[PDB]
Amino acid sequence: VNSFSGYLKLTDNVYIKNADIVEEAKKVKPTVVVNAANVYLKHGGGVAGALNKATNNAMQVESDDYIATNGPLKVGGSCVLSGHNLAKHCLHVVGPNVNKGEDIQLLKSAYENFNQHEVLLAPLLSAGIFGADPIHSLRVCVDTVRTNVYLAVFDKNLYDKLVSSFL
Ligand SMILES: O=C(O)[C@]1(F)CN(c2ncnc3[nH]c4cc(F)ccc4c23)CC12CCC2
Repeated sequence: VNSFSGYLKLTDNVYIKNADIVEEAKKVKPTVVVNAANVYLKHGGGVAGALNKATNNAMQVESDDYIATNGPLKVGGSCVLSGHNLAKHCLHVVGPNVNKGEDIQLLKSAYENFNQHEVLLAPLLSAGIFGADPIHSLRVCVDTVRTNVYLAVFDKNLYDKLVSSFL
Protein backbone atom coordinates (compact mmCIF):
# COMPACT_ATOMS: atom_id res chain seq x y z
CA VAL A 1 0.00 0.00 0.00
CA ASN A 2 1.16 3.51 -0.88
CA SER A 3 -0.36 6.98 -0.65
CA PHE A 4 -1.14 7.71 -4.33
CA SER A 5 -4.88 8.49 -4.68
CA GLY A 6 -7.40 8.83 -7.54
CA TYR A 7 -5.27 7.02 -10.10
CA LEU A 8 -6.74 4.91 -12.86
CA LYS A 9 -4.96 1.57 -13.15
CA LEU A 10 -3.80 0.87 -16.75
CA THR A 11 -1.73 -2.30 -16.18
CA ASP A 12 -0.27 -4.37 -13.36
CA ASN A 13 2.28 -1.60 -12.69
CA VAL A 14 1.22 1.62 -14.50
CA TYR A 15 -1.32 4.12 -13.11
CA ILE A 16 -2.49 7.47 -14.57
CA LYS A 17 -4.11 10.61 -13.18
CA ASN A 18 -5.04 14.07 -14.44
CA ALA A 19 -2.88 16.08 -12.07
CA ASP A 20 -0.27 18.80 -11.80
CA ILE A 21 2.91 16.88 -10.97
CA VAL A 22 4.09 19.77 -8.78
CA GLU A 23 0.94 19.66 -6.67
CA GLU A 24 0.91 15.88 -6.69
CA ALA A 25 4.51 15.83 -5.43
CA LYS A 26 3.77 18.46 -2.77
CA LYS A 27 1.03 16.29 -1.35
CA VAL A 28 2.42 12.80 -1.65
CA LYS A 29 6.21 13.56 -0.99
CA PRO A 30 7.04 10.48 -3.03
CA THR A 31 10.40 8.78 -2.74
CA VAL A 32 11.09 9.65 -6.40
CA VAL A 33 9.66 12.37 -8.65
CA VAL A 34 10.79 12.25 -12.29
CA ASN A 35 11.82 15.45 -14.06
CA ALA A 36 11.56 15.81 -17.84
CA ALA A 37 15.11 17.12 -18.08
CA ASN A 38 17.44 18.16 -20.88
CA VAL A 39 21.11 17.15 -21.06
CA TYR A 40 22.24 20.48 -19.54
CA LEU A 41 19.75 20.29 -16.64
CA LYS A 42 18.53 23.74 -17.70
CA HIS A 43 15.06 23.72 -16.16
CA GLY A 44 13.49 26.52 -18.15
CA GLY A 45 10.00 25.38 -19.05
CA GLY A 46 7.57 22.53 -19.26
CA VAL A 47 7.63 20.09 -16.38
CA ALA A 48 11.24 21.00 -15.53
CA GLY A 49 10.54 24.71 -15.30
CA ALA A 50 7.52 24.02 -13.08
CA LEU A 51 9.37 21.63 -10.76
CA ASN A 52 12.31 23.99 -10.46
CA LYS A 53 10.08 26.99 -9.74
CA ALA A 54 8.36 25.05 -6.91
CA THR A 55 11.82 24.53 -5.31
CA ASN A 56 12.51 28.31 -5.37
CA ASN A 57 15.35 27.62 -7.89
CA ALA A 58 17.20 25.25 -5.52
CA MET A 59 16.86 22.48 -8.12
CA GLN A 60 18.66 24.69 -10.67
CA VAL A 61 21.45 25.61 -8.23
CA GLU A 62 22.07 21.94 -7.43
CA SER A 63 21.88 21.04 -11.13
CA ASP A 64 24.44 23.67 -12.15
CA ASP A 65 26.92 22.22 -9.65
CA TYR A 66 26.19 18.70 -10.98
CA ILE A 67 26.92 19.77 -14.58
CA ALA A 68 30.04 21.73 -13.61
CA THR A 69 31.42 18.53 -12.05
CA ASN A 70 30.13 15.83 -14.42
CA GLY A 71 29.28 17.45 -17.76
CA PRO A 72 26.02 16.92 -19.63
CA LEU A 73 23.81 13.87 -19.47
CA LYS A 74 23.18 11.64 -22.49
CA VAL A 75 19.87 11.72 -24.34
CA GLY A 76 18.16 8.64 -22.89
CA GLY A 77 20.14 8.98 -19.65
CA SER A 78 19.42 10.16 -16.13
CA CYS A 79 20.84 11.25 -12.80
CA VAL A 80 19.51 11.15 -9.24
CA LEU A 81 19.58 14.45 -7.36
CA SER A 82 17.69 15.88 -4.40
CA GLY A 83 13.90 16.11 -4.46
CA HIS A 84 14.10 19.31 -2.38
CA ASN A 85 10.66 20.17 -0.92
CA LEU A 86 8.84 17.94 -3.45
CA ALA A 87 10.19 14.37 -2.91
CA LYS A 88 13.16 12.55 -1.36
CA HIS A 89 14.84 12.28 -4.73
CA CYS A 90 14.41 13.72 -8.21
CA LEU A 91 15.28 11.40 -11.08
CA HIS A 92 16.20 13.74 -13.95
CA VAL A 93 15.51 11.76 -17.15
CA VAL A 94 16.33 13.02 -20.66
CA GLY A 95 13.84 11.89 -23.26
CA PRO A 96 14.53 12.77 -26.90
CA ASN A 97 13.35 16.24 -27.95
CA VAL A 98 11.68 15.93 -31.37
CA ASN A 99 11.94 19.68 -31.72
CA LYS A 100 15.73 19.09 -31.71
CA GLY A 101 15.62 16.16 -34.16
CA GLU A 102 16.64 13.51 -31.60
CA ASP A 103 15.91 9.85 -32.32
CA ILE A 104 12.60 8.74 -30.87
CA GLN A 105 13.98 5.20 -30.37
CA LEU A 106 15.85 6.78 -27.45
CA LEU A 107 12.52 7.09 -25.65
CA LYS A 108 12.69 3.42 -24.62
CA SER A 109 16.19 3.93 -23.19
CA ALA A 110 14.89 6.96 -21.26
CA TYR A 111 12.07 4.94 -19.67
CA GLU A 112 14.50 2.12 -18.74
CA ASN A 113 15.92 4.48 -16.09
CA PHE A 114 12.62 4.14 -14.20
CA ASN A 115 13.34 0.42 -13.57
CA GLN A 116 16.06 1.37 -11.06
CA HIS A 117 13.34 2.67 -8.69
CA GLU A 118 10.57 0.60 -7.11
CA VAL A 119 7.96 3.41 -7.15
CA LEU A 120 7.94 6.75 -9.03
CA LEU A 121 5.73 9.76 -9.71
CA ALA A 122 6.40 10.75 -13.29
CA PRO A 123 5.33 12.71 -16.37
CA LEU A 124 5.12 11.18 -19.81
CA LEU A 125 8.64 11.40 -21.21
CA SER A 126 9.16 13.42 -24.39
CA ALA A 127 5.56 14.76 -24.21
CA GLY A 128 4.63 18.43 -24.00
CA ILE A 129 7.32 20.78 -25.28
CA PHE A 130 9.58 17.81 -26.14
CA GLY A 131 7.34 17.24 -29.14
CA ALA A 132 6.59 13.51 -29.10
CA ASP A 133 3.14 11.95 -29.36
CA PRO A 134 1.98 11.36 -25.75
CA ILE A 135 0.00 8.28 -26.83
CA HIS A 136 3.25 6.74 -28.20
CA SER A 137 5.04 7.82 -25.03
CA LEU A 138 2.40 6.05 -22.91
CA ARG A 139 2.75 2.88 -25.00
CA VAL A 140 6.56 2.86 -24.59
CA CYS A 141 6.15 3.50 -20.85
CA VAL A 142 3.80 0.53 -20.43
CA ASP A 143 6.00 -1.72 -22.56
CA THR A 144 9.29 -0.72 -20.85
CA VAL A 145 8.74 0.17 -17.18
CA ARG A 146 8.31 -2.83 -14.86
CA THR A 147 8.39 -0.92 -11.56
CA ASN A 148 5.36 0.94 -10.19
CA VAL A 149 4.83 4.22 -12.02
CA TYR A 150 2.21 6.87 -11.23
CA LEU A 151 1.82 9.11 -14.29
CA ALA A 152 0.63 12.69 -13.81
CA VAL A 153 -0.89 14.27 -16.92
CA PHE A 154 -1.44 18.02 -16.57
CA ASP A 155 -3.89 18.50 -19.45
CA LYS A 156 -7.37 17.10 -18.78
CA ASN A 157 -8.19 16.87 -22.49
CA LEU A 158 -5.01 14.86 -23.07
CA TYR A 159 -5.62 12.65 -20.03
CA ASP A 160 -9.06 11.67 -21.34
CA LYS A 161 -7.61 10.93 -24.78
CA LEU A 162 -4.84 8.78 -23.27
CA VAL A 163 -7.32 6.72 -21.25
CA SER A 164 -9.89 6.38 -24.02
CA SER A 165 -7.30 5.24 -26.59
CA PHE A 166 -5.32 2.91 -24.31
CA LEU A 167 -5.03 -0.66 -25.55
O1 LIG B 1 7.24 20.27 -20.61
C1 LIG B 1 6.59 19.52 -21.38
O2 LIG B 1 6.82 19.28 -22.58
C2 LIG B 1 5.33 18.75 -20.76
F1 LIG B 1 4.38 18.67 -21.66
C3 LIG B 1 4.78 19.32 -19.40
N1 LIG B 1 4.16 18.15 -18.68
C4 LIG B 1 3.64 18.22 -17.29
N2 LIG B 1 3.25 16.99 -16.81
C5 LIG B 1 2.72 16.88 -15.55
N3 LIG B 1 2.51 17.91 -14.69
C6 LIG B 1 2.90 19.13 -15.18
N4 LIG B 1 2.77 20.32 -14.44
C7 LIG B 1 3.25 21.38 -15.23
C8 LIG B 1 3.30 22.74 -14.89
C9 LIG B 1 3.81 23.61 -15.85
F2 LIG B 1 3.89 24.90 -15.58
C10 LIG B 1 4.27 23.15 -17.10
C11 LIG B 1 4.20 21.80 -17.40
C12 LIG B 1 3.69 20.85 -16.49
C13 LIG B 1 3.47 19.40 -16.48
C14 LIG B 1 4.72 16.90 -19.32
C15 LIG B 1 5.79 17.34 -20.36
C16 LIG B 1 7.23 17.12 -19.84
C17 LIG B 1 7.38 15.95 -20.82
C18 LIG B 1 6.11 16.40 -21.56
